Amino acid sequence: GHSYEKYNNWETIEAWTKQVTSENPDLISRTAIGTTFLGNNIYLLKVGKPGPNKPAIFMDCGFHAREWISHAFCQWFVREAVLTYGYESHMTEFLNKLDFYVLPVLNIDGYIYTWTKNRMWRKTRSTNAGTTCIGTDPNRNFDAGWCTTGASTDPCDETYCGSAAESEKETKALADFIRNNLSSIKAYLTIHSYSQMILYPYSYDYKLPENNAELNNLAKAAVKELATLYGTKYTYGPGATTIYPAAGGSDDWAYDQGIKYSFTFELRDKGRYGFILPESQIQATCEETMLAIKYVTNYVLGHL
Ligand SMILES: N=C(N)NCCC[C@H](NS(N)(=O)=O)C(=O)O
Ligand SMILES: [Zn+2]
Ligand SMILES: [Zn+2]
Repeated sequence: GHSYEKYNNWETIEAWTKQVTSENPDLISRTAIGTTFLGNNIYLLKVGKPGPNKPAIFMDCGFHAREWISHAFCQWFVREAVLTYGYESHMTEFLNKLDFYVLPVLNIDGYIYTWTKNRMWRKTRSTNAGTTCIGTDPNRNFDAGWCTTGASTDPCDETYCGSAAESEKETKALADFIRNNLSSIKAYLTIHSYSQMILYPYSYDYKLPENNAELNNLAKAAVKELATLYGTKYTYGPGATTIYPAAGGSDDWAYDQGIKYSFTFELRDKGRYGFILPESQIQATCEETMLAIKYVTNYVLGHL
């Protein structure tokens, strides 16, 4: 049984992608953008009412296997779209005018592994030459100052960059999709945990994007909007100085493709529970996060 207020295993999320699509044909379609190392279909939901020449926002969750609140959030976003479409003015406008691509779990193989073997797994589950150590950090595997700062060359390490940029089937699949849809995708949102942040480029070097002032102001406003609900405090800014320098991330890569609004979200908490955020916090976390995501969406829609 699927529930939006619990963490759902992959079999359940997969079945949910099929069911939520079938139940909402005028709002949702489903495709597979590729397969994981283990051969699992990487599902993508396109959320929006059909219309001509629609811009798009792309959002993924579940890069990192143990960040279960991320996976829960993508599901919550779709929950909100289907529940409130027609009833609530902003969500209705968003879905009438834009498409949202929601990739509920990128690193499916790692997610399954966190359910079956090791709750604290981070990386993919692919093999590495010359060692029995498993996996690549998908957020160190993009062509963005690849494998320099904040990324490890050691396959046994948690920030292993991989054998080459896009070596992983999952990150190749994501990069291919974004490249193939570059003319329509106006914003890229990538959901992680924890530490309560809205981050924008750059992380791969200490340098700033040309629209730094715009991104800074937008992140600042989205943080303030998030805080209105429960008082949850987020920090914000360029990744390198706001969290740490780290190369090969998808946010920086997407920005360097020309996607001008590119954000990494770090959801709750600030370390009390860390990755093992209790299910009792799913609702509040997702509801406040919705406010920030909708704020960014409204900004994008209003500044085309
Ligand atoms: N480093 C880039 N490009 N963006 C920020 C990503 C932050 C993210 N933090 S986490 N979820 O603790 O692993 C990461 O290090 O990949
Ligand atoms: Zn993460
Ligand atoms: Zn709600």
